[PDB]
Amino acid sequence: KETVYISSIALLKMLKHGRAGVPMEVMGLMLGEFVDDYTVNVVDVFAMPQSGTGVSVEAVDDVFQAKMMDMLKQTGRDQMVVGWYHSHPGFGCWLSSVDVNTQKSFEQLNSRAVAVVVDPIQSVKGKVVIDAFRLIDTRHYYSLNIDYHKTAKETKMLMNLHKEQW
Amino acid sequence: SLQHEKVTIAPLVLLSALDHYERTQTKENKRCVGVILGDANSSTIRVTNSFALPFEEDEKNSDVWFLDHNYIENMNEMCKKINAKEKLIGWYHSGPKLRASDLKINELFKKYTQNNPLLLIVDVKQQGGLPTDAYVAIEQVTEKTFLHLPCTIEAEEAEEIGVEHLLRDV
Ligand SMILES: [Zn+2]
Repeated sequence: KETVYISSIALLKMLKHGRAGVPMEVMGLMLGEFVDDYTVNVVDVFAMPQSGTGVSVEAVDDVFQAKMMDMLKQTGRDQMVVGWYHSHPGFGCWLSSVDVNTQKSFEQLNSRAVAVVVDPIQSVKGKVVIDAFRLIDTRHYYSLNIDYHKTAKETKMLMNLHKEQW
Repeated sequence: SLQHEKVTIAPLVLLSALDHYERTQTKENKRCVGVILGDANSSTIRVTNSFALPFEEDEKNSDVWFLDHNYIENMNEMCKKINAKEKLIGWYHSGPKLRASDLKINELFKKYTQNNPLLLIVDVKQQGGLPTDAYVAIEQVTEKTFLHLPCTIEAEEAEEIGVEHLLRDV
């Protein structure tokens, strides 16, 4: 109330993508399900290509998106777009004027859409800089709590990274 | 020798293989199959990304299977648009062991890789060391066999940060 649950691959993909795009902003779509009114589940994400005109509605390439969505469907991933993520490399997590316009477009498609913002430069070991937003219902925005969903199998798989530590 | 000596795998690849296996509800004797991405220009092969493939086989017919060619090309070309540095270096499957058709399947991947294709088996059930086993196809004394390469799990900074964060509360 309200909470966005972000899965393991989703977080890692957002960090990986944000870091790779530095010093430019990057953007992509979040997949999952609206569980109830107070709960969004992000199970996966995919990157959108860089476009000249920055991170805006114009960078949402709906051909690429439709193609990706279709190919994901063929391999067992048929989750709804539940929002979008983008990076603010070095300048923290919030929504600019343009970001609010983009979020509004996602809101018109689906009133439950969530905007996730990550800072790949200020994200360091022991501190992930990230936040989730919706627009106030009729233009200000508010933060949602972010939690991480993680199965027992995922936890065990993660434990292989620095094994001699567990 | 100038042969590849070892392989490193990113945590994201392990997690991606798992999520693939789980989301297709792969069960019983079946395996899931996909493509791996990264850098194989050196004696250390670095595996840093992956994607799932549609793939059907029956174990009651150990030489019948369908590898979706268009899917590979189409998905790879979208991957290139995001990151040209991560190249198609081979394929993965859930095993948990080598299967009889693997050398044949591996041959088809030669068509898509610049390098000798890396096969990565990710044991998503994680029974009993590392859940990975890595192979390249070679000739020996003369026919074709898989050469087993040692694996380690290694993360770049962003992943290191993500994994540590995920693995708090534990
Ligand atoms: Zn922004």
